[PDB]
Amino acid sequence: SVYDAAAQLTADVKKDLRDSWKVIGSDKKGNGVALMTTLFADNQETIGYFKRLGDVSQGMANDKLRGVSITLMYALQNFIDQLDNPDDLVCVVEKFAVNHITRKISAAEFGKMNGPIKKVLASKNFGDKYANAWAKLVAVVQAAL
Amino acid sequence: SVYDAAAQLTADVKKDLRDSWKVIGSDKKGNGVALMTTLFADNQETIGYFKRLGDVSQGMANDKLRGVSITLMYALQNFIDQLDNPDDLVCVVEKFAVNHITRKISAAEFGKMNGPIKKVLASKNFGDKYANAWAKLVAVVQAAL
Ligand code: HEM
Ligand code: HEM
Repeated sequence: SVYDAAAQLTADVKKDLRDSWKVIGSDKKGNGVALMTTLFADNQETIGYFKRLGDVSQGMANDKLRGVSITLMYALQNFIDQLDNPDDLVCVVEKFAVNHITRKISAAEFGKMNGPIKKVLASKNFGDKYANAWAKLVAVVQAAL
Repeated sequence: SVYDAAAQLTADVKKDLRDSWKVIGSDKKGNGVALMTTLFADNQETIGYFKRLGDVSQGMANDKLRGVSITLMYALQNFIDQLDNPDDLVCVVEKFAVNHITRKISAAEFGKMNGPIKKVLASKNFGDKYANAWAKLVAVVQAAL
């Protein structure tokens, strides 16, 4: 359940989440777009869910893609800020799950973002330790899908 | 049209938005719920759009309501952060408009949030000058609806 998943966010996991976000969240536009372009490059199959965005290969030049990219980063910002209170984290995660469920995005599909996060993290000198911390956070959302 | 509305966001207006947000945005859960509950108190009809939240009368205690309220505040956080780059503000605004358009929320309906904002700002001692600044921000989103 989503409540058991949130419980997996131990003290050190939270610290690693915050330490890496401090760097990653510094450039929401740049890193957000990097996240999305990497998702589409490594998982071409997911592009079909983003028809509304148009030519996703345009990257930063695509206004709609940039809109979603920036907004996605503020969702991660939201999760990080809620790490202190599990009750606030869960209600925020559930709200986000709802919008994805409507788009028929499954937990397995949603988890595909772990690859991109791992890559952007590594580009900034954050290794497996951090990628795993982030996978734990994503898992909380997966538990709600 | 959206770009034209963004043009109303002058140097002084942006300055008031940023200064008032420094306080209002410091307690997203508290001020977010204050906004939603006020909207529902002054415009009871708007509740028809939020059937999914269940018993909104529980206010802060309602997890679904709390979830939407906190998330609402990060949308505003997003807008505030994009004030200095019209191209980014616009793409982010249009993204957020899309979701409301889908729910059949007209520009007139959207403008009802202006009252709650004015009251919330006033509770923190930010008068008409600031309320007016915020009305202009909301007007940018209305331009996209
Ligand atoms: C941890 C990773 C993810 C986060 C935090 C996230 C966050 C977001 C946010 C905040 C939005 C914008 C608001 C909205 O329209 O609901 C959004 C939209 C969307 N997301 Fe995600 N998402 C994630 C992963 C994914 C994945 C892996 C897929 C699909 C394989 C997906 C599919 C969608 C779709 C289809 C949209 C609609 C885009 C549009 O047309 O505007 N998301 N996501
Ligand atoms: C300052 C103005 C407002 C902002 C910044 C805002 C922001 C948001 C955000 C960020 C969400 C969550 C993401 C999503 O699901 O789209 C949302 C959802 C929603 N908004 Fe607003 N909103 C505003 C005004 C309004 C008004 C006045 C109405 C209607 C009278 C409205 C109706 C809705 C509805 C029905 C939802 C879906 C809630 C749910 O079931 O999760 N919004 N809004």
